[PDB]
Amino acid sequence: IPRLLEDPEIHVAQYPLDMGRKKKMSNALAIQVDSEGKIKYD
Amino acid sequence: GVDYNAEIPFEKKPALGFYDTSEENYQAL
Amino acid sequence: DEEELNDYKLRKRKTFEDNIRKNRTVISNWIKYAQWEESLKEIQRARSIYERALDVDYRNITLWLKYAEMEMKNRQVNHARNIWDRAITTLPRVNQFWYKYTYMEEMLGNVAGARQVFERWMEWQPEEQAWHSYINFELRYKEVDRART
RNA sequence: GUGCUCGCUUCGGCAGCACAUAUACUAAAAUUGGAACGAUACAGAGAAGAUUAGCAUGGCCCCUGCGCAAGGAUGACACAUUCGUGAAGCGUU
Ligand SMILES: [Mg+2]
Ligand SMILES: [Mg+2]
Ligand SMILES: [Mg+2]
Repeated sequence: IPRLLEDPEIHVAQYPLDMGRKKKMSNALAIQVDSEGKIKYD
Repeated sequence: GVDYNAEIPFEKKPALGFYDTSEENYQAL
Repeated sequence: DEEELNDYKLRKRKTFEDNIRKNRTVISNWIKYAQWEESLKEIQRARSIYERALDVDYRNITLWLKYAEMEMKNRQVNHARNIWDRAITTLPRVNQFWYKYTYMEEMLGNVAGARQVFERWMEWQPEEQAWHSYINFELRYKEVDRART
């Protein structure tokens, strides 16, 4: 029922937070956290 | 001779980092 | 225009390359070249110039500041972000990089990001002033608990 | 292609078998665009006032040279008065 990202049975396209629904081809290289900790800025 | 005015002498496309450079383009003179 | 402008660019461009090849370093040549292409809004060329200059002398802090600055002036936020990260990674001791990096993130609004940066920075156990700046950063928001910590 | 089947069997043909096993930038062509250190033309050798000897240094410059030798113009290339903005950080009244 929700119709927004906020909120299988639904039988709707729903994308719940931010999974992209249109092509972007974005450059960004995935930020990563390892095990417990850190954004792997190295 | 054309290593200058035709074709970018040697090109290093910048490396791409955690952000989106796809969209960016720039204006003419 | 169409051709007349073009010839001008060859004379300048070629001259810049000649200067660089003659002296190799003397990064005022590198920088001036970068600046000229920036002014013509040929910023992809500019990027390559800056990277080439970095290959010659990666330790030169004016060079890095000019590079990051150029990206910011052209609203290329993510390029600038990359560059800042590199600068602090390779030359961690340079405080100018850290101060600018946090400032940029603050301006962009990314408080979390800035906090993260400062936490990285503090790992280097820097200087009294750096710690003060981190604390003051926190105190521009209420965040008194953070400050005390 | 050569030989052999007391092959069919005449000397013609046909059959079987054995042996013998993969050449070649295929062109005798067609097209396509960098160099002669030719003449001509313009101009005309580094260093200091000039005239000159030279070793070098550097490499998106070569050439001669068997050369890690030596030459090529040293091969060429190498062009004293007097301050204040703007932003940020830190400490203080
Ligand atoms: Mg002489
Ligand atoms: Mg000699
Ligand atoms: Mg010489």
